[PDB]
Amino acid sequence: MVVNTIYIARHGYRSNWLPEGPYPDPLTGIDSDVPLAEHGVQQAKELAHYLLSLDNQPEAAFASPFYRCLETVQPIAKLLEIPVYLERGIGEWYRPDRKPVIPVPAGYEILSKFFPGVISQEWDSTLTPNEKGETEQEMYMRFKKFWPLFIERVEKEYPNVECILLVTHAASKIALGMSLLGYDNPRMSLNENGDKIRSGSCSLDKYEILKTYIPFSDRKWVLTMNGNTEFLSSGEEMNWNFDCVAEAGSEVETVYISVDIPSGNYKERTEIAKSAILQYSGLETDAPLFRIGNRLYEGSWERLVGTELAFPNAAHQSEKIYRIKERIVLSNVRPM
Amino acid sequence: LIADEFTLDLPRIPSLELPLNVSTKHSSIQKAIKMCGGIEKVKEAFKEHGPIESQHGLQLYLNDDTDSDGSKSYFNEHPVIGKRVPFRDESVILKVTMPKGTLSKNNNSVKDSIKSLKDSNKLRVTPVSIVDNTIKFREMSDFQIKLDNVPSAREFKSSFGSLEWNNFKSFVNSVPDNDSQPQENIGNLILDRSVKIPSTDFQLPPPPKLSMVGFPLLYKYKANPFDVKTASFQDIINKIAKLDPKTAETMKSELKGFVDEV
Amino acid sequence: NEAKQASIWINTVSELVDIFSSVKNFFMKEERVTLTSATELRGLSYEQWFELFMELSLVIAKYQSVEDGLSVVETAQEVNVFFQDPERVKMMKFVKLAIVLQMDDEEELAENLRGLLNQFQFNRKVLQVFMYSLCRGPSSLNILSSTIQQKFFLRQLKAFDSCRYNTEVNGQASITNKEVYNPNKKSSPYLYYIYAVLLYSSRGFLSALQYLTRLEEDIPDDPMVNLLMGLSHIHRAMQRLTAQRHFQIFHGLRYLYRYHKIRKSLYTDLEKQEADYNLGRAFHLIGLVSIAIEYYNRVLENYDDGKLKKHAAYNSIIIYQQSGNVELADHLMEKYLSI
Amino acid sequence: VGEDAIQRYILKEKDSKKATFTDVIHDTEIYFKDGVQALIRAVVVTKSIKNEIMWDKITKLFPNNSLDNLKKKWTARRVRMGHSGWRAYVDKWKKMLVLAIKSEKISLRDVEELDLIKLLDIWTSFDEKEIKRPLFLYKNYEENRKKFTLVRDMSSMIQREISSLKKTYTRKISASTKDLSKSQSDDYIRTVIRSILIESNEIEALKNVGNESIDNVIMDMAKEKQIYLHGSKLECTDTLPDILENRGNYKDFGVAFQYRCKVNELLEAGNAIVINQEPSDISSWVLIDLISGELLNMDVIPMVEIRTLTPPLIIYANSQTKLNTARKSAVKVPLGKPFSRLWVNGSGSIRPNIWKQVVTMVVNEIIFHPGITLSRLQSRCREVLSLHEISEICKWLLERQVLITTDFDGYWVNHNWYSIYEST
Repeated sequence: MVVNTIYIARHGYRSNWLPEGPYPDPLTGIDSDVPLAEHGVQQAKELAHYLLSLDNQPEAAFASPFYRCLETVQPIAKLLEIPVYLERGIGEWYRPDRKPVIPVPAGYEILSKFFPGVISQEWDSTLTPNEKGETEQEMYMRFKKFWPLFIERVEKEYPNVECILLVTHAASKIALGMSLLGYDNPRMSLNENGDKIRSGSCSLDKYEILKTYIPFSDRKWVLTMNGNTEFLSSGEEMNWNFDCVAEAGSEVETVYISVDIPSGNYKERTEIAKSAILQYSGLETDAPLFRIGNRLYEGSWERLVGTELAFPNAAHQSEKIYRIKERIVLSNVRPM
Repeated sequence: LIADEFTLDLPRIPSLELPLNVSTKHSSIQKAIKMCGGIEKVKEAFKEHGPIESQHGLQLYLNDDTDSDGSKSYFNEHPVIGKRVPFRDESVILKVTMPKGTLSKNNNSVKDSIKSLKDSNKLRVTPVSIVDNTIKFREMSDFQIKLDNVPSAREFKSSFGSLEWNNFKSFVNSVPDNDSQPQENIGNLILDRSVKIPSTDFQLPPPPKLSMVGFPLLYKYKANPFDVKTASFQDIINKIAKLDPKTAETMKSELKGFVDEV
Repeated sequence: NEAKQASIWINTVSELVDIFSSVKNFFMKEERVTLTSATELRGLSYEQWFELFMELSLVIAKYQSVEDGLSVVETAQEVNVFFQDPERVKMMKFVKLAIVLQMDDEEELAENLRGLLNQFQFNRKVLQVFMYSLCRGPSSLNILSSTIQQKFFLRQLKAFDSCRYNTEVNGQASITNKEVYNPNKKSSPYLYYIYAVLLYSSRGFLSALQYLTRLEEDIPDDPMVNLLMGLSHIHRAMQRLTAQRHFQIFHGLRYLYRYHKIRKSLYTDLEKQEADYNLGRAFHLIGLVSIAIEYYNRVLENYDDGKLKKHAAYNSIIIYQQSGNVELADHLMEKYLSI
Repeated sequence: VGEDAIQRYILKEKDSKKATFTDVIHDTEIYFKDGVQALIRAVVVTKSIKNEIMWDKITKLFPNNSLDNLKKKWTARRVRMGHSGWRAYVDKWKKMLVLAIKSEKISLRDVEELDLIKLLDIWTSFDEKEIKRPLFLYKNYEENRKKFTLVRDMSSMIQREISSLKKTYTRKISASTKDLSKSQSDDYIRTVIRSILIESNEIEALKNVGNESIDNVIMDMAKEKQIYLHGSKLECTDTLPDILENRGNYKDFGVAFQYRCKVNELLEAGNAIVINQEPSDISSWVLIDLISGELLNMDVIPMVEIRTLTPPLIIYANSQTKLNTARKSAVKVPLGKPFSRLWVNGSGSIRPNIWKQVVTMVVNEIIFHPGITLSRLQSRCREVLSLHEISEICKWLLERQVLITTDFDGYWVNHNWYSIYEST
């Protein structure tokens, strides 16, 4: 198998969301194909740095070819130094009765004027939305059809691409994720506590295989990152879900804890493996259980004899400095 | 129902363990980074490499206020030195996502803030970053000397530290073109009596490093593993009187006899 | 309104400096525009122009930028009417140094200091400006520990001994300051002190004790000479080859306790606190941690001034952390090191 | 000037000096080859049995380069598993090797002769007994506890600096069940077993203890190498005797006591002591103690080479001030039922030797660690004393004024601490 990590990201902040105008008209001339606001100009550059900092970067990026989506991937493509492909299949959703009309996205030849050398033409679309707009049922079927075809095109057009980025729209993001996980409809919750795939401004997800060719239809996908937005100076904004009636874009007391894995010697360093996964249970208890890759661990709650400051902007006008003071020191565990 | 499988693909970020109680306010976290010389110094200090014996590290000032004339409130403070940890065991930072005012109702503890929401769906927890580089302050502070009532130090601080032109002219106009008495005490030039100082004090300024070691030495009351015995009491007091009769006369008037430590 | 007042004042002066700088007859490599302007130029005396150049450079460094401060003084160093006056060149070197002190350029600081020491030979106020300009950090220790500085000061010390005894000393610096008056043939305590510091700050403890004992003969009741002798003996005693280790530590404590008696008796409470702090730190250096905590506690409990309390608390925290008493370390942290 | 200036001042102060100024819990932005397992097991088998990696014999097991690729791959491999992985291999090997010897699946002579083929076949034949998938966690905490009963588990200047920077100092807020009574009683069994085996028709102290527990403790002491066993005679291993003999230097405290008395009598009599050679390691304690108390004045006999910087030193008492401490009170040694403490024998009597040794040992660790707590102190003495026995020793030392309680329940050594008992 080649494709083993799928990233999906919502476009930047649209110009029509501002509190006052003059609101600029679509430069592409297509109805609702508006430009990104200054928030989108900054926040797409943030996401480019954030994806560059991960030790699991994408090797190809597929844009929904709307202007806002291709504008969102432009800084990503520049800073990560990766090729961009069109894919209309991951396109916007419009309900059938939209007034005045159902907009159709611009093509490579005109997009090349706005995005010289960024875009590339060696990929035609996998499938395309109905020109008369789509009911939510036909819309969900569109995404259900898309995935098994799309990966079988990607893994044959490209010999070794393992990680891919999709840049797209709130309804599309949620529908792509829910269908990749396999749910009967995209309005379901992920769990009984009521969680859903989030979709605010610049919001990102990660889908990965659990731990020779095996059918994409047989593989099980894990949602390992679910609306990550920490890399945004204004945080997540304009969040949306299929519980909303209107089409998209038309108090949180945070604290930080450090979970430490002390090694039994001073001349050596405990290193967390690259592809690892974290699970926990019982943070409410005095002995939480943690999984970090193959090994199980049991904690202990502790207060630091000082203050630890972490600098996230300094990854390998304002700094997002974290105060760390409470800690969960993890001792190893033997299963019995 | 399986517990959520979160990513560890996350960014790797640096960290600073301050031996200070930094409160949650911006004013506090800002003052704390200013004690290290500003955010430029802190970011640069994480990029230093090479043998730990040579690393300049980060310099921490426990006293760093500024007086009315803009001079440092404690000129002469030798800094606490911090260095990058040679082998930092990696640790994951978790973001805990409480409702407004949960933390205060729990005596500012995150543990109790988790336990007080044991059945809630509002309390998100998610990993945000891995830390693999850290600066710690761990060597002792050097011998500190107070210059607050030393006349020449006050003249220096109030001129070269304040940058006040009235003071700087007054200072340079006072520096002799050539010095005729370089053998005599600087107090003979600097008349100021508002300060108590004994004329036995030459106002000798203090060195930039007194403790040539940052960690305590290994004395442990052990000797290193690697003649007046014949004299009379009168002969011993006579030898002491050769340099200073005052101590010799004091001794003769008080002591009953010497003993060899044998 | 002080930051804006400095900006407004700089803004008034920048105009006057533009009007004086646009006179290219002085600034040798807007043209040769001025001839025969005898004492005033553009309505102000050359003295007032010198004063404006210096005051501007200082206000610029204090409120806006250190490098911009140097650019202004460097223009002053190029102006012939400033360069040609002995009183102005003296003033100009000190104002340059004062701006250099606010930037971490070690080589620049070292070269400025060397220039002033070559000019004002044997001068006491200049020797104190040298050491005070070197009070903190690795940057200043690199200056004093360099072999260049050891050789430079050896040559001035030899030159002073030449003036003191009327004889030729091999490698002595030229006697530029012939105005010396020393009828009793005394040492210069400042030269002998700074030479002891240069050796000490480069781990030459045996050499530091020699020049320090030569100071004891002249100034035995000085706090710093006493302290620097005590610490020299302790460090010396800790080297691999020194037999007589216990005896040397007793000599160390002798001098530290002399410093203690001198500081505690003849000065105010600030110095009393200093005495307790430093003496405690000496026991800590030796490794006698149990005795150190008594002295640090005195620093915390007997006095009111908080500046040294932070240091006493910090070292106590390191001791208690090693002793495993984390709870006391956290009480100290909140009581003295809180922000 | 109108109200608008006052309101603009009030607003600028409200916007910059409000009591609830911008926090960090919100507003978090601040401006300014395939046999590699056979090789690992061969390193474990050799370094566990012979105490060292027997590379010469490992080379004869799995065919590879003369030392180089074996040594390189081993060195590369261990860093991927760390001390945690090494202990997992060592603990599993020790468990397999005791089970194999208990069931006689190897003859002891083959272990001594180091038959790597047989020894590796032992782990081989044992690994055939079980298989599992990488573990996972349930979202309910209790459910994991129902599904699984998870088991819990001096040098150079630069090496000290490296070690001191790696350590974290943290205050424990909570952990698993304290289980104090079982732990205390288990250690009380350790105390009583040690109190038997250290020197000498009934035992009294174990009468009330459950007969099931004794098996666990004698077993733990065997694993921890603290005991040997003839066909029906236990014996202590030399570790308990040696730790008491090395750390309990009471003969030195006896010399220090005499020396303090000589010095006190001389100085009170207005004599002065002259030092011209290095005082011995014992005279070092008593001299620095008297000096540190500010009770002694010092003067120097001047001279006139290197020797001029180290003249003979004179010491004398400052005035009528006293140097001798007040007369000793009857602070009774903690005692109880026979064998109940390390220092109490079977006839119910104080072992004066062991008492002098343990009191010296506990003061020795509290000297260099001012503020040391009873919990930390038990960790350093675990091969000898239970926590209760240290509570007894520390209470006696507080009553004799050798120690002072720091705030937050720590111990700190007073002046004249070497003055415990007369001897030597």
